[PDB]
Amino acid sequence: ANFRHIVRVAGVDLDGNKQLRWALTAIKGIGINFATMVCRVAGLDPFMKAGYLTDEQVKKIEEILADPVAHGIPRWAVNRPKDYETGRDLHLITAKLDMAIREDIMRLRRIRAYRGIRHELGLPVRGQRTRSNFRRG
Amino acid sequence: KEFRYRGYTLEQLMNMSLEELARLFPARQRRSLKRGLTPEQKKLLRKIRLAKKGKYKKPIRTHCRDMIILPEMVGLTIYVHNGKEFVPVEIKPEMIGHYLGEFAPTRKKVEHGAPGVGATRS
Amino acid sequence: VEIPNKEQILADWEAHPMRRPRIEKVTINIGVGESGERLTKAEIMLQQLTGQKPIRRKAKKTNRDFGIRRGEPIAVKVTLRGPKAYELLKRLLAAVDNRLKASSFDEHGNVCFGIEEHINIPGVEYDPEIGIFGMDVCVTLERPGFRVARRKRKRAKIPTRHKLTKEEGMVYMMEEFGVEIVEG
RNA sequence: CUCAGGCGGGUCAGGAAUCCGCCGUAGAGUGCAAGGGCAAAAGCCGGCCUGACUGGACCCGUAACAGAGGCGGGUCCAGC
RNA sequence: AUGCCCCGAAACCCCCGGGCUACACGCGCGCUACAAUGGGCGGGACAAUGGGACCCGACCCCGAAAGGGGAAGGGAAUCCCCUAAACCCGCCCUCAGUUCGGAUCGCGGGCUGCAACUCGCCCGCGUGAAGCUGGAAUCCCUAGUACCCGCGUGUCAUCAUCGCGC
Repeated sequence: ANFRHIVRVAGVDLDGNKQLRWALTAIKGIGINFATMVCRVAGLDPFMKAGYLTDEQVKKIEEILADPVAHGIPRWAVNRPKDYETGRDLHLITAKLDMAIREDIMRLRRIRAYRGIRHELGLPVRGQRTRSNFRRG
Repeated sequence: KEFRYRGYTLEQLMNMSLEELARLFPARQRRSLKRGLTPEQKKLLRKIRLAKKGKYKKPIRTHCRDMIILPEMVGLTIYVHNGKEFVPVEIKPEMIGHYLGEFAPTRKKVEHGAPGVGATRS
Repeated sequence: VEIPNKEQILADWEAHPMRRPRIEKVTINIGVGESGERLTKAEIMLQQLTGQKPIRRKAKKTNRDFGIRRGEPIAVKVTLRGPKAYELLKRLLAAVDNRLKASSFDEHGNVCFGIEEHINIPGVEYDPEIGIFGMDVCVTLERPGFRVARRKRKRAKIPTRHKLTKEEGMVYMMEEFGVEIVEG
C-alpha cells in the first residue's frame, strides 16, 4: 500500500521505518508504555511499521490522545491524574505539557514555597546533599 | 482568573468539612488528616478560629511548622517559628494543602568567598 | 469600557450616510528577526493563509546585538483590502475571543493587536514548515473621502472635523463585529 | 516617491530589530573641509545608456583696475 | 574508671523549634554506566549462612503496583523469611547518544512514625543531563584464590550504594 516515509501525528513527524510504538514515542508526553497503551486502545498492532497508517487510523489516534481516559485508558496511567484547576484527569502532549509544568513551578515561586525558592535558585529540590555532588561549574 | 482548587471555589472549600478537604488534598495531607491533629495543632486551630470570629486581635505565633494550611486559615498573618525568630506568612488561597513550615526558611543563602588555604592540595 | 456618546453618534451615522467609515486595509507583519529558512517558512505560511505574495522588508542600519546587518531581509508583511480583507479580518478576530482592549485604540480610531500562534482555520500542517508563527495585525479605518490626501493631482488636507477619533473607531468596531474590554 | 526627529498603538521585541496612524520648511541627504544651492528635486528607489566622444570658434579667471607662458571655467557651430 | 583546674543556679537537669542534611570549589573510598562478551519481552532450572514474640507470618479475599483485611503453624531439625541472580531457550532491537545511559523535574497513590516542609522510604504515567573506554600516576590478588552475581545479618518504628558472612 501507500508506505509513507514520514507521517505527521498530533503535529509531530514520525519515522516510516520504525514501529508504531517507538514512532509515537517521538512525541513529548508519550513513552513506550503509554504508546503501547494507545495502540492497544486504538486496536492497532503495536508492532506494525509506522507509515502504513491511514487517515482514519491517524484521526483515531488523535482522538484517543485528545481524550485518553474516555477511550478506556486507566485513570492511573495518565500524565496529569488530578488537574489542580479543573480537578479532572488529563494527559498533556508537548506544548500543553510544557505550559502545565511551567505553570506549576510558577505557582510554587509565586506562593514562595521552599520548592519554588529552590527552583528559581536552580539547586536540588527533593532533598539531596549538595556538598560533594551537583557541581555545575 | 478566579482561584479554584480541584474545580471548587474558595467559598465551597470553606463550606466543605474536614473529610472532603482530606479527599481533595494529596496523599500525604490526607494521611495526616486521617491520623489526626496533635494537641498543639488543636490549640493552633482554636486560636485561628477565635481570630476569625473576631475575639483575638493579637498576632498569632506558633512553633508548629508541620501544620497543613486549611481554607479557614486564609486571610490571616501567622508568625511561624524558624528556629530564631517568628517570620510572618500571609495565608493565601493558593497555599492551602501545604505545610506551614515551607514558607519559613531556616538556613540562609550562601555567598561563597575566597577559598581558604586548605581548600586545595597546595 | 463604556462609551457615553453612542446614542447621538448613532444619530449622526444614520443621518449622514457619507460619514460612515470602512476598513481600508489590514496589515499583517511577521517579525522573523533573522534571514534564514524560518523566513521562507513564514513567507509560505502567509502565502497559503492570505493568498497574495510577501514582501522582503530589509533592515535599516546594522546592529550586532540582534545579529542583524543593514539591508538584510528580516521581516515580512502583507496588506489586505476589500471584501476579502473583511472576511480575513472576521476570521482572524474570531481566532482569539472577540474582545479588544479599549486602550489599544489610537487617537484617530485605529486599533490593532498581536497573535502569538496561528489559531484561525489554522490547519495542523505546521510540522512541515512552521515555528515562526506570530503576527502583528493592525487595521486602518477611513471615512470615504480620504483619497484627497493620497491623489497626486490637486492633493489637499482633510479638516479635523472629517477625520476619525478613538471613540468613533471603537464604537464602529462594536457596531460592526466584536466587543471591547476594560483592560483591567 | 519624499527626508531627520518626535507623539499614540502593536507577540516574542527590551532605549534600539520589523510594522500601522498623526505632526514634521528640511531641523535629513547630497563621496570627502567650509560656504553657497537643492522638496511633484540636485535627495531615496528603478529602466535604458557611455556627451568622461571627434573637428573647431569666441569669451571670462588665475593676473580687478593693468602686461602672461601654462592651467581651469563659460557660450556656441558641425559630426556621430 | 580517674588526678588537678574549671562551671556549680551556671557549663547541672528537663521541654519546644532549628542545626549536624548548606555549597563557586579540591580530595578518599564506592554504585551506576559509557552497550552486541548487549537492552526489552514471554518462558524454562539450581544454593548456603542466619533470623523470627507487639516477632517471622503460610493460606484466603480486595487492588494495576506500592499496599490493605482475616488468619493456621512456629519459643524453632516440626512453621515462616525461602521457587535468588548470573546462566539456558524463542522473538524485537542491528552499531545509533539508539528500544544504551538513568541522573533532574511534574502530577497522582501508599507505608512507618506523636510529628515526614527543612529532613524518611515505596509504586504508576509523563521527562530524559553528562557519558561512545579514559593523561601523568596508581591499587588488589598465586586456587575454589581473582573476576562476575545475588542472598543473610548489625545498625532498624521506617530507611543500606554501608561492616560482618554466605
